[PDB]
Amino acid sequence: GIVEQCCTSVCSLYQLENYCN
Amino acid sequence: FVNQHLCGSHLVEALYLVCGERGFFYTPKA
Ligand SMILES: [Ar]
Repeated sequence: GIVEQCCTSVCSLYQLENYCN
Repeated sequence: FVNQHLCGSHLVEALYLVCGERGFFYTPKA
């Protein structure tokens, strides 16, 4: 989930926006 | 600011700024 994608690897706007409502 | 490793409240605050009025979900184990 978001921690794997943005904390343990480099985040991106695309991935953040996957978690917007 | 989004293109880095973001952990804990750092990640939460990025979500808050990017998602704006859409709001968001933070599930650090899922
Ligand atoms: Ar925040």
